[PDB]
Amino acid sequence: QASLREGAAGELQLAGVLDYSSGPALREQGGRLIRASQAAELVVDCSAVERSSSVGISLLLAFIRDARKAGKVLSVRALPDDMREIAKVSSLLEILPL
Amino acid sequence: QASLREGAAGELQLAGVLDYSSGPALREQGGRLIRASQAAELVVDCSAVERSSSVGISLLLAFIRDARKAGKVLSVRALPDDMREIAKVSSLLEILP
Amino acid sequence: AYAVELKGLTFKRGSRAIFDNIDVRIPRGKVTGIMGPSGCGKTTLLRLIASQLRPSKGEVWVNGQNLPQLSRGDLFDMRKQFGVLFQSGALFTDLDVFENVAFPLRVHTQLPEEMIRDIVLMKLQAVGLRGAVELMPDELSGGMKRRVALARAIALDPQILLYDEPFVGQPIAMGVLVRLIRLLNDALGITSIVVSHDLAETASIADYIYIVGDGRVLGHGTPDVLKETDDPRIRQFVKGIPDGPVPFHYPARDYRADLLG
Amino acid sequence: AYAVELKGLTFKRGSRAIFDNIDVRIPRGKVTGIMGSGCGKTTLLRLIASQLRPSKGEVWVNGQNLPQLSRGDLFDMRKQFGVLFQSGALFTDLDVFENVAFPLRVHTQLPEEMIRDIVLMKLQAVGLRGAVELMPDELSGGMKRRVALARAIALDPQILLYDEFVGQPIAMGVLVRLIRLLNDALGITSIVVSHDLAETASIADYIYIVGDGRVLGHGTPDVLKETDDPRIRQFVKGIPDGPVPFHYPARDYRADLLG
Amino acid sequence: SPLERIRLFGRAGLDVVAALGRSTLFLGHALLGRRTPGTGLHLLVKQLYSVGVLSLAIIVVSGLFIGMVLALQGYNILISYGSEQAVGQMVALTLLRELGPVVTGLLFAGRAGSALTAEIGNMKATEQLSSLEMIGVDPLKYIVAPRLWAGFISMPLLAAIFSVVGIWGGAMVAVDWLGVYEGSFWANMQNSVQFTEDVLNGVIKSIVFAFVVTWIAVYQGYDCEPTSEGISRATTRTVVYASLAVLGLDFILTALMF
Amino acid sequence: SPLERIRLFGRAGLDVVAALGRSTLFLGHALLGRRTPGTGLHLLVKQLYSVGVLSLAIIVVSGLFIGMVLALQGYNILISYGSEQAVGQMVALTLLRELGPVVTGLLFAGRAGSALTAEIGNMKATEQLSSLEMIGVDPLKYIVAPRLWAGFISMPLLAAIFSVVGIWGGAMVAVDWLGVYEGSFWANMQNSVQFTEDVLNGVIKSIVFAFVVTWIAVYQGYDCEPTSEGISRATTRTVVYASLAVLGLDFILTALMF
Ligand SMILES: CCCCCCCCCCCCCCCC(=O)OC[C@H](COP(=O)(O)O)OC(=O)CCCCCCCCCCCCCCC
Ligand SMILES: CCCCCCCCCCCCCCCC(=O)OC[C@H](COP(=O)(O)O)OC(=O)CCCCCCCCCCCCCCC
Ligand SMILES: CCCCCCCCCCCCCCCC(=O)OC[C@H](COP(=O)(O)O)OC(=O)CCCCCCCCCCCCCCC
Ligand SMILES: CCCCCCCCCCCCCCCC(=O)OC[C@H](COP(=O)(O)O)OC(=O)CCCCCCCCCCCCCCC
Ligand SMILES: [Mg+2]
Ligand SMILES: [Mg+2]
Repeated sequence: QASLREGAAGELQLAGVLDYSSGPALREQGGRLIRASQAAELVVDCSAVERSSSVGISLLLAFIRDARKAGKVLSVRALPDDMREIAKVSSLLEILPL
Repeated sequence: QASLREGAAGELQLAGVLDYSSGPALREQGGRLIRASQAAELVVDCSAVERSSSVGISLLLAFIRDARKAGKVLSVRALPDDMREIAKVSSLLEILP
Repeated sequence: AYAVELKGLTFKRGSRAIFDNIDVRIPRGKVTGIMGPSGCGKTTLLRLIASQLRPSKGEVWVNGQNLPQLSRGDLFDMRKQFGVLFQSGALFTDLDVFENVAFPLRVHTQLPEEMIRDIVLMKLQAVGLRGAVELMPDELSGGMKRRVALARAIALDPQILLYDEPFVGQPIAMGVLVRLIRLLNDALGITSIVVSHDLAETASIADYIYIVGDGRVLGHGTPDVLKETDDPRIRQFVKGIPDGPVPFHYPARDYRADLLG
Repeated sequence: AYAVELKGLTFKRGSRAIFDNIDVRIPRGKVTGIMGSGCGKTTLLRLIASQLRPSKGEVWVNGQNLPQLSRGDLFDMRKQFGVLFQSGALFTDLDVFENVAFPLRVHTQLPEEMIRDIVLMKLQAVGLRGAVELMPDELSGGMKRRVALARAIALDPQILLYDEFVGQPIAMGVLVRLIRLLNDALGITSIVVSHDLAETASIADYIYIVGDGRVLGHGTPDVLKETDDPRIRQFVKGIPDGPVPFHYPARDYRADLLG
Repeated sequence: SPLERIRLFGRAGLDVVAALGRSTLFLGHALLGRRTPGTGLHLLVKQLYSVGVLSLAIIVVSGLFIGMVLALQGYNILISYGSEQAVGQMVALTLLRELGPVVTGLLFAGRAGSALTAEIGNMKATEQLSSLEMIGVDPLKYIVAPRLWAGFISMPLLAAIFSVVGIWGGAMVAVDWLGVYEGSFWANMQNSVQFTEDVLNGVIKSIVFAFVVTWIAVYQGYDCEPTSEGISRATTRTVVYASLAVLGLDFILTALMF
Repeated sequence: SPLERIRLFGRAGLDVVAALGRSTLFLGHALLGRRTPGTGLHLLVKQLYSVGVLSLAIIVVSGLFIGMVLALQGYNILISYGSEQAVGQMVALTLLRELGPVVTGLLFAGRAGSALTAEIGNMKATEQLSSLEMIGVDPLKYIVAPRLWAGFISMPLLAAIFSVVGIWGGAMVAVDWLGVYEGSFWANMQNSVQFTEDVLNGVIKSIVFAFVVTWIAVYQGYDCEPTSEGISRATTRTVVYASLAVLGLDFILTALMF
């Protein structure tokens, strides 16, 4: 499905599809595994995210409740089309730091 | 309320109000009492019928089921304006003569 | 001059104050339409002007004298003046369609069972449900179950008649009903009070439309003068406009911290 | 190209033949509306949702057909559509939060904090975010439908059908705005199935008419407005009398009234 | 919170008594209020059909079964003691002086106590009742009054039929199946019944049940909330209450007469 | 016409069989069909508290009442035959092999047989069930399956509680009210119970009718017609049918073990 990589210096790298299936794996390998090593100024860019559902939105939203917990601030970049469509709904616009 | 009179030569004469109350009395004094004596060419004119409800329409309808039963033919004349609006909503307007 | 008037009308239902000092003035001979938001007492306001529910304080002047200040033997005698068409018909299940329509007759009137049949038959014709003088109210479709109830209402020839949710679940069925509620008005010269939240067809047949909200009448008028009254609540009701005085969103905490915390 | 297609579709309920060789073609990404009581439009919904097995014929939904799939794959397909049934059809024993979360806890095993985010952002989209606390009977009629619309849009289906806006203006307005926003924003196929012709045509883009077992034509709301089909011109307008009889089959206004 | 739970419990406790008094006022206005124009004996006959005559197959089949249970059981326990002829007396005594009316109150609270609240609560949800007051007929006298009358004068009759069929079925299983001496059944039966303490006792115990069953079954429906679920909760409250109003009141009626 | 009435009768006849087979297929698909994703033991617990724990006050109060009735009655019948200290075994024989489970099946068909048909039948009218298959959860396994398991494993438990409270209440009225010798009650009771023919007998008799009581109570709701009146007719059919299938099935079960 998709993968997560390129941590410890922000610049979090996201792969293709974020659906209901690839959700928990991406969260687990990103939440504690990746976001604990991170230092600061965290940027995640959904450049190579070609298809996504609201599970992806909640993934990016689950990426913020721990960076905020870990103090260091994060922002999202390269918001893909479909993700924006679901983010152009309720509490996913100005809430999402981009 | 109202009364019925002037039978035995058609020309049935109707009085003022035909409502739910004055219904059965008018029918009884007209149905068997009056319409049995009648001969033919029965005309009833609601000239002095100033207020009426659907009850009155049923009354005029209660006047045809027996003249037809008694063979002799009847027709209605000088129908009240209030009855006409009630008659218009129903499909019985053509039925009335 | 006015069929129904609500002089200082207010209603309590368990210390809830469904109404507080409302004043509606129903003009006779005209199709007036009251409405408002779902749960504003639209159906409850009907049981007041029909005296099925006793008001808290205030009087309802209906066709002259007021209802809550009459003897029961005279309140019943007044009941002949209005009939009610509820949504879903409110048809007596144990009675067939004929006896259903005849029921208001056999109550206030002792007419010959042959004369009563003619009155029931002409009514059932006026609504088109004449052929089904045979069936039981569950053997009738949902659309026709309401027309026979309307025929039951127009029996005894009331001078005013109230329609609660007259055109809820329709399109051809809704058309015949919206035509009948107007024909019965212009032909019989009877006051019609169409009380439905369906605004389009209401305004279509209404001549003096009201709006009831949170216990008080939120203005009133002819359908066009009510179309642009600039009252934020009434301009929000008369149009779609999902957000306005009535909140689109529910009372909750900031969404930003909602999923954050 | 087409989300749902009914190739030679017909349905029999107790040897009554509800449908007989109908062929509807639902275009994806567009709000299509199949308005019609007898037409049993609500029963048709089940067919294109495979809640009811057709008599003979296949329903091509988002590619493969439904009645010719394994149960372990039919369930896997169920993720593609949600249903916004009239009156909410809300699970009474579950609160609003678990109500909206129910489609998630079924097809998905997500962390109970991630399910909460989707339920929270899904309930806020319909405006019913504050009532994440209540029970479906503690909710007003119109508000209850909004939570159901949120339960449906959970899992992000690609098509969604809302059988019966009805019996409610300000509420109906938010609902008719949401069924269009969810379509243009999410790019999901909407199948609005209501008798209220006005608002249907308002949001519909390719509206159908189903009558006495057969699809009685179809088209864009204006091309269907004056199709000159007596039944369809009688449906699309008020016109109390037409092909569908205004009067019941009586005997005679002269005989029955006098005899 | 605990302070919330106790407030809710006290509210329910006072609400119960409020309903217990509202029910009494309702029964008063129904039974002896006035004489509305739409009334008659045709209503009482139509009700007596739906309440008693429709509830006839259930209680008859049940009485047959409970009789051929009582006999098929007491024969087994009395053979051990050595008393065998008297199974006709023991089977009749339990059914006529107690279990007869009690089981009839349990089946009449279930069939005609649920099909009564459901019929008069759907009459409330579909505005069938509200459309009566606006016609001018007091629904308490036109709808509730015959239903209450149908219950008062049908449940004792159904209990008598229940006891008769139960006795006869107990005979038909003792005599024809278990082979006890035929005539002794009815003989030992009728010498030790003591009409004034078994027949009239059970009949008064059944009348008392009918008044308390057909009134909490006709009120539960009249005071339901007008919705498809309020009716379905009232038609369960009226089975629970009318089973507790059968058993409990039978304990209070049998303390009065053992 | 007669030819019409007999055709309608035969149609109703064959339809009653059609429904009796459809109910068997429904019970099959519910109990051992598959394992849908939404299932678990939380459903069985949530349904165990609504089918049994909610039905606890009704059957406990009723068991107390029926026990103080059976004792207050048999004492009066036993006072003439000298078997005075034999009233204990009576409230534990006439309440533990035939009347305990039977009255528990009558109150469980009424409360949790009518509150389980108007709850599983109102879910079908509001499309709560149809909105489950379109989610992908088989409602027969998510809704019907737990209710079937919370009826099977609660009505025998409720019958045991019923018998216990009835025995204890019979003691509390024999001993404390009627003044029979205290210890003799339980002594004469336990020497002549014969567990394998009283306790296990009544328990199997309660499992049998109790299983039937929650099968024809969860099916009548599932196969009602989706309307506020179809539900109210199904919640009455399920009391009638589950009272017949309690009584008659108790006859069939007592004819095997007296
Ligand atoms: C021979 C004398 C004549 C006998 C006359 C009969 C007496 C009538 C009694 C009336 C009963 C009340 C009906 C209420 C109406 C209603 O609908 O009542 C409904 C309301 C409930 O209101 P809700 O709608 O809010 O739930 O009240 C009830 O729930 C009533 C339940 C009745 C239970 C009866 C129990 C009585 C037995 C007591 C025995 C205690 C002994 C304890 C010793 C240990
Ligand atoms: C060769 C095939 C013959 C067909 C056999 C079918 C027989 C089973 C059905 C019985 C007839 C039911 C008619 C319905 C009546 C009606 O009007 O219909 C009324 C109701 C249902 O209709 P309502 O909608 O009016 O409630 O029907 C019933 O009450 C159903 C009856 C259930 C009984 C079936 C199970 C009984 C098992 C015992 C059998 C053993 C017999 C013992 C004696 C020796
Ligand atoms: C001296 C007083 C007389 C004693 C008996 C009076 C009769 C009425 C009281 C019986 C209980 C009514 C409950 C009705 C069932 C119901 O609501 O149906 C079951 C309900 C379910 O609630 P829902 O409305 O949410 O479904 O359970 C409850 O919440 C009821 C709570 C009441 C608990 C009290 C009773 C428990 C034990 C009874 C007393 C013990 C006897 C021993 C004392 C010596
Ligand atoms: C000499 C006379 C003796 C005759 C005795 C006859 C006894 C017959 C038994 C009565 C049972 C009646 C059932 C009523 C159901 C009904 O009407 O059935 C009718 C209904 C449906 O009817 P509708 O068409 O009205 O909905 O059936 C159902 O909804 C499902 C019920 C099925 C359950 C049937 C019971 C079978 C029990 C088998 C288990 C036994 C286990 C024992 C192992 C040791
Ligand atoms: Mg209303
Ligand atoms: Mg439908």
